[PDB]
Amino acid sequence: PPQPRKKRPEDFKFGKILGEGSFSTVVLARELATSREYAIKILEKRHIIKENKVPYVTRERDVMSRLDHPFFVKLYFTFQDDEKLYFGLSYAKNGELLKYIRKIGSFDETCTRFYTAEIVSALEYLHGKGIIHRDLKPENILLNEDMHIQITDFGTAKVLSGTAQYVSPELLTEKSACKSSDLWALGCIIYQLVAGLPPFRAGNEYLIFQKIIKLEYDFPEKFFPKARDLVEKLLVLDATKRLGCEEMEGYGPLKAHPFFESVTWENLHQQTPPKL
Ligand SMILES: C[C@@H]1C[C@@H](NC(=O)OC(C)(C)C)CN(c2cc(-c3ccc4c(N)[nH]nc4c3)nc(N)n2)C1
Repeated sequence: PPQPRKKRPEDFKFGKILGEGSFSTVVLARELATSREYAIKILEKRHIIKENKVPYVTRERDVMSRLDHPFFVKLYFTFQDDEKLYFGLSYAKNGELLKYIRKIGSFDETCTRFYTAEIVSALEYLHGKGIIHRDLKPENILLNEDMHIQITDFGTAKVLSGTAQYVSPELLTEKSACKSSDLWALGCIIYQLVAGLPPFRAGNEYLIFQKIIKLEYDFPEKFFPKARDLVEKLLVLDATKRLGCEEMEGYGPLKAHPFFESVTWENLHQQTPPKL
């Protein structure tokens, strides 16, 4: 089945910068023929070769192409010119989940519940494909125009067959990740929605890591009891004992947790999100 001919830079009107890393930049672009907006990731080939990042770039192109689900940023197309690679990605108009955390301070139980539920539902899909994110965080959990999540940033994903504050203990005591690594990250993110801050904080990276391996953190007095219980079943040193992992029999027990009592799991992206 014939695909549309290769696109090129001149097919777009480029606008503002949407995101920045030291090897790539995401720019908003409007396709002239359609007036559609895309988030185009631009990568300079020479810099990526120089910095030995080719495996990461390929990894992301491969992963983001196979993902077909509303809670994931989609890769629509790729092209390149003499110097640059272009990835046409979903444009998540409302930006980072991190922004909303900073904006409103900390979520109420209704919003925490709904967004956690979406995240859990996205991970179930992802893990179902034998893919592990490895760098899940509020920065790359984006929000669509409709205020549903869209997860992105897959260069560091692992196909089976990170950021200091969200790093799992196994990554510090063995250097080997699994699906439970994502579930640990999830426990950190839930904590952050409720409290307004990540669980493991310190003056520098070394001190942060030191806290992780000791499981040194605690709950504010004001912290939804059932959310606290859930977090405590995710933030567990033993990776095989995190709710949701294969050795704990997967996503059934996770979705059945009392914190999610009122959630309808089947059609989350069709539900109207709670107002922030
Ligand atoms: C830009 C930084 C660094 C980057 N790191 C990288 O490319 O690392 C390599 C090793 C070179 C592969 C990962 N970044 C991203 C960022 C976005 C993104 C950002 C905003 C968006 C919006 N508003 N709509 N859509 C969006 C997609 N999407 C992906 N996929 N990645 C974040």
